[PDB]
Amino acid sequence: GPIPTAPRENSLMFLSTLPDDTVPAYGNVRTPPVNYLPGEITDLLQLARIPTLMAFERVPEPVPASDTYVPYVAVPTQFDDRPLISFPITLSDPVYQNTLVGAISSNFANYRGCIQITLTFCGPMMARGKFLLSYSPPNGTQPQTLSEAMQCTYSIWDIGLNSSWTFVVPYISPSDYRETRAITNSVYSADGWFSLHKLTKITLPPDCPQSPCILFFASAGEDYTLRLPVDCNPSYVF
Amino acid sequence: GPIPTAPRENSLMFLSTLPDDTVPAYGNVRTPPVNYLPGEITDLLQLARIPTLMAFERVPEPVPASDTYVPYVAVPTQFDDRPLISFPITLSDPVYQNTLVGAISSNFANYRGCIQITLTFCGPMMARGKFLLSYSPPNGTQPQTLSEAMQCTYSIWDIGLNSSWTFVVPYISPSDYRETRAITNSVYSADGWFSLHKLTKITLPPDCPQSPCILFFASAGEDYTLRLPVDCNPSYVF
Amino acid sequence: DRVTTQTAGNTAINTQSSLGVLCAYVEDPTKSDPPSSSTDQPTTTFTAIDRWYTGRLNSWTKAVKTFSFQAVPLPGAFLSRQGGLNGGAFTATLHRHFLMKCGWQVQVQCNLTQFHQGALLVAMVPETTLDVKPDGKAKSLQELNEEQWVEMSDDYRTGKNMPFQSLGTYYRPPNWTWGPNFINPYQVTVFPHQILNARTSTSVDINVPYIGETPTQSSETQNSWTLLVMVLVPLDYKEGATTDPEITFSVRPTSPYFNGLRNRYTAG
Amino acid sequence: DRVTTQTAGNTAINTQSSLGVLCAYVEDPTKSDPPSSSTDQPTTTFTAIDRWYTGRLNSWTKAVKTFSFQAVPLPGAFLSRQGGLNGGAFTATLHRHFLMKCGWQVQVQCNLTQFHQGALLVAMVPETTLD
Amino acid sequence: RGNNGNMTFNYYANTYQNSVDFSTSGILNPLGYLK
Amino acid sequence: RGNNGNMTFNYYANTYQNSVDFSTSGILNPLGYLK
Amino acid sequence: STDNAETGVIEAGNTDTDFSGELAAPGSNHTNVKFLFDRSRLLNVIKVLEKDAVFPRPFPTQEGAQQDDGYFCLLTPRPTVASRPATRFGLYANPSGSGVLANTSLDFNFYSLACFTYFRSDLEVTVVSLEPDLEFAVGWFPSGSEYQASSFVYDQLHVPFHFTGRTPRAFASKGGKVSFVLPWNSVSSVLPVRWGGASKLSSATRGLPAHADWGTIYAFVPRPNEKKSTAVKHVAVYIRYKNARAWCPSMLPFRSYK
Amino acid sequence: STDNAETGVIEAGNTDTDFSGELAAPGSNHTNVKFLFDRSRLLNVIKVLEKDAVFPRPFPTQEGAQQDDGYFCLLTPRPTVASRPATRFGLYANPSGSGVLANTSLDFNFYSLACFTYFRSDLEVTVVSLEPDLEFAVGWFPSGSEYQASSFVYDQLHVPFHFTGRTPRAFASKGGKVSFVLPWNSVSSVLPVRWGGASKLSSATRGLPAHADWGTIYAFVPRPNEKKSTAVKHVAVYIRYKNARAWCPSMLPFRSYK
Ligand SMILES: [Ca+2]
Repeated sequence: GPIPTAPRENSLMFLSTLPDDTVPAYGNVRTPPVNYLPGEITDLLQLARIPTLMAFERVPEPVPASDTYVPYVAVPTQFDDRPLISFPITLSDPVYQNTLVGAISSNFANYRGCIQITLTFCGPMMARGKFLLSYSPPNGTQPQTLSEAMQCTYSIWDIGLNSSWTFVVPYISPSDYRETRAITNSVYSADGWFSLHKLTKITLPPDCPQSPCILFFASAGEDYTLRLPVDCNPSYVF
Repeated sequence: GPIPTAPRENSLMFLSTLPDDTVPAYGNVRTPPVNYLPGEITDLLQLARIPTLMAFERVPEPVPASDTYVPYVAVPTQFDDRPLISFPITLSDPVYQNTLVGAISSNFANYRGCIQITLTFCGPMMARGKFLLSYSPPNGTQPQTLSEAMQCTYSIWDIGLNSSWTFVVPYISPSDYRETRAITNSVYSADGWFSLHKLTKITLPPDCPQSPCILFFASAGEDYTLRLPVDCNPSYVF
Repeated sequence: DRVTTQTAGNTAINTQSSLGVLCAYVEDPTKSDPPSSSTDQPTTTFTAIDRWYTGRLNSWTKAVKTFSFQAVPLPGAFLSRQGGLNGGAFTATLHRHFLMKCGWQVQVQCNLTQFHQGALLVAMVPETTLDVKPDGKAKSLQELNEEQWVEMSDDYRTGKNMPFQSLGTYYRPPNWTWGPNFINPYQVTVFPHQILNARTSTSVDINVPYIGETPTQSSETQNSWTLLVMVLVPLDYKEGATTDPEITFSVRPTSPYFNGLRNRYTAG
Repeated sequence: DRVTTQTAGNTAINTQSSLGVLCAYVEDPTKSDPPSSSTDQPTTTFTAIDRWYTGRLNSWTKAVKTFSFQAVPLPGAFLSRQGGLNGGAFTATLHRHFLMKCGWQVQVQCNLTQFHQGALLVAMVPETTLD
Repeated sequence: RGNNGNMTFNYYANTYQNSVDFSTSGILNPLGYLK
Repeated sequence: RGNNGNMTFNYYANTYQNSVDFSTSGILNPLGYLK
Repeated sequence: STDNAETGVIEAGNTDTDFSGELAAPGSNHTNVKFLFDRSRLLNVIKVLEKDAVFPRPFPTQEGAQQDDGYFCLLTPRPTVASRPATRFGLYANPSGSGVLANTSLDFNFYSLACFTYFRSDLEVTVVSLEPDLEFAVGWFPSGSEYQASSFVYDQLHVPFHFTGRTPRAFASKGGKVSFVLPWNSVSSVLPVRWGGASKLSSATRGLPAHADWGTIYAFVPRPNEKKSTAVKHVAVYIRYKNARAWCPSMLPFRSYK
Repeated sequence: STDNAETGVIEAGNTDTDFSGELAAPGSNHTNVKFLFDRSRLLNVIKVLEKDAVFPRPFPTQEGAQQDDGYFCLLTPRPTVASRPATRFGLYANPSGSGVLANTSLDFNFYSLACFTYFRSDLEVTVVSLEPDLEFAVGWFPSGSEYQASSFVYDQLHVPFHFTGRTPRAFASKGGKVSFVLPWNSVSSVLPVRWGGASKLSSATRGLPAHADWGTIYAFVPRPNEKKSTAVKHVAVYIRYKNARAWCPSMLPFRSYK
């Protein structure tokens, strides 16, 4: 006979994220095989690990072409005891906006793990020089001086045969996960700053272009993870 | 095919205390581990067993500071054949209001087991004296005399090297459980009185402060149990 | 027995009336692991910071009322040098790290006499804002000296006066009636504590492990533990007896882990 | 080979033209024991001071004559912050101890070009008052 | 357990019905010890 | 799996609940190889 | 550490590579493709048919044409215009003027994370009423198929042929919803998120796929033509990707700095 | 019996310790933490959105601001004010005057028994209509996330983006209810019942936690903006703690003797 049941208060509810299936309406359909297709992606982290270019406003001297954002930093010849460039370790910051790590990460609420900054020297091969890359966890005031940067996490990069240098921003946080978007500024959504200082000015022989450029890439480190899918920002269509 | 069912009369009902789960809407979430955190509490009885201070209206002679309630009783020098202090064994009585036992117990309908009163002498070490603590189950009239108290459950406490004395109020009831709140006065919600008599007046040497104080604590005995969660009294916010 | 001497580094504190050390939550609050929330090798205990630091609190007088108190934020007191609590290398290291995790061993000293009477409740209280004024600012050394002891009041019993964000002119200012950081004076014995009763001892010891809403915390802002000294029974004595007995305390950070080394902290 | 990266704490210094590390007197100048002249338990290395500190020296010009020099006292330079050499926790610890024993690993950086000429002698000199 | 009387069946997997900590790889005890 | 917490039962057969290719008869790999 | 990005391959490092530390344990697998796209999102809002319709004609459509617009919903995350496949996505900043305002759709969420070239999955469809106490039905025809127009007369009442057929028709209860899953049914093996080909050898639009969809759905009232109303009713169409798979890494939409 | 409370440890005795008797057998385990908090209680009453909203701005908010108040519900037993975390709990004894009356909430029951410092559990949410025959939907975004504003136009109708997304959206039947459980999702390990820290290094409010919550919920009508009404609708939000755990003994609110 009939099985007695007691439907719950949420009967007939439509839950967009319900972890279950619904009834098939047109089954017994066989599809063309996809074994011939290479390049299958299993997890978006596979793409977040691919380094992509960052973006910086071209030093107050833009090109007649509107929206003058560049993927590199030109190394000025004049000495100055402050960073050549610096940006916060806040994933929602515009410098990461168009990198895959940043774009993908903006679609989740949290991240855990290391971010990786990769630099590629694009000046002439005859050039020589050294740079000091540093990462400073939050402080009341952002460090500017070489003396200050040198007291944080840093590495000195030497220009030579090999063109690039990878710099892993350690995951130093009070919480096991951090906010992907700095809706409100806090120690959970803003984790300090990365900065690049020229250690010893670039040296060039005669008849060599000046101001060599350094390309910047960002990507997820090997232990980088994203959690909690969130609603997307549809503005890219406006 | 379809399974025949017979939904019951209470279908679609929302029961706030239903002993069952509901559907998950955002699963597969891993959380930061909490192994690093010490002090986990499994049962609120663990807290009810921690003795906390009781409160008495300071003998008709308050301090210029409003709401003059004190956690102790000063021992007067003048002889008087009546209790120094006494209170009912009714958990809703104001003397237990701010003790953890009382506060926690007020959130359940019943209790079973012993209540424990702990006294700590805070006079000078040169002081000597004896007290008679007694518990009287219900009677038509509350006992006042030393001769009456002495016929109930009692213990004589001697002041000396050790500063405190614990007194367990036996659980003497007609019913296996008792009411936590004396909404209506009855043998099930009011179980008599606890009283403190000075047996032999306190003796002090010259140049010693007078009126030593006795701190009062209340807590759940080892066999104390609470039953039936009830609605809270939200007035603490008004 | 009652006579003990606790050593740590080039430090040793003695007492001849010990009541034993009250250990909170676990038998050895000293056992602790590195924070799982930081991938950088932490700086751990070294001999220059494995020791007792000693400071002062305001004296106890006959005038201090029941439930009046004094609070010592940890590690806050090290940062502001409350009571002359200079943390030597500990503070220097604290100022140079974003994160810090540690436990504490504390002893409060206050000798009376066999002719004095009164009792102080000494507790280690988790997550309080007792060191802050209702306007949100931390009490300065001068303000602590002017008040001496904070009187228990409806505001404190209610949490009505804890720090808060003003809403702005857009909103009707509401009637603040309660706060989660309230203090129910009668239940302060729920915390790890000992009572310094004039008649039984001249000191108390408490040993607590690290606690927090996260595996580790911001050096500059955390206040998971607060040393609380509160009057339970007013001080009293006859003319001729020593007046205004002093109160001091010793604090030892245990199993510290520092993460996120950087240049010295500079207020923004 | 010529490309090396030396790590220490939250620090790493790279060079693509290394000549190798010149170790003085012993194969591992790092091996060392506590001083026999102090009976108190010493404070030894902790991660916040096991790292490289970097500073500046005055620039090299065509006008500098043969045998002209610059000197960096150790640990003196940490104490005076010569060249912006702030020793973080190292200096803080140094200032709080009567005695200190230690060795040093140093790297001097100065890039030129395949079109420049000149040579600098870089040495670690014992017991001088050149500062 | 909690306030749950369902002994029988669990339709949704444990990791969906509940959250679980990720790995980093009767008898009521006292909350204080005197040593 | 996907966003599915149903460990228990599958009322409809696999070939009806899903489509399957007809026959012609953790560890994340790289999408690029340098050779 | 030392590297050469020109190579086209850069290894992902960790704190201990150049500094001192360890790896952070994995916190989740939410970036998993199958798990990520397995959730419902709004695809389009369509009008409810109250009589047999005349499917929108192919482009370019000239003024004077008689057809029903805004009724058919092409099941695809790709841009659509007037129930047909599209390349450019458009909207109307100035809804003022002359001419029919073409319905357009786009799975905004899908493209914000579609960093790949090809995609495939089954599709769970849910239709929700945007009208109070509405009794409606849903119709659907496969990719490569078409809407069966006209009607037949029963007791002098005109009943659209869309009431019958061999494809799914779901009649919801009054005030109820409709839900079911459809299999990948296009003749193509996978769906091109972006495409560079052409479906015809002559006068073709480069980049416009011919069958990158799971078919077309429409909604109608279970009433004969005669009992027609005047107030247009709307219904919302939700889709969910089941057993999603993706191939060939690609870009995510450009985010303006302005 | 003889003791010394100064020690900080007092053993729980029984009738036979100093007198003559026995132990009373255990009557229940209702003080068990997991069992005790595993029941639904009212958290807040919110208004139902009938168009895309403008989330309340951060404090201090100045007069003249354009925003929707009383719509968003922060899921927390902690005090809240205008959909945001709070420290002090307030109400309006004099509802007469000028200025918006901020919505405030507090799990009264939770705090009456929250004699501990930290807490953690999953959260079962139930939304009940306080209006007759109401058809509504519920939206929710995780702790640390935010409401997606604005809308898109379909058939000249404005449909808020809160109709779509990747987070839970629950459409109830007409006159029905909504219910589901959420996992602990804050980046913090546990929820601080009372807190003594600060979430920022500058101009921070001591004691105000940044993410002590299970996210935020709101309710809306499954209708386009145009079909908006004038009568404000209300919905009640209930919460239940699943698999609750608590740490570090603490105090219960002070009970006045007046
Ligand atoms: Ca049924």
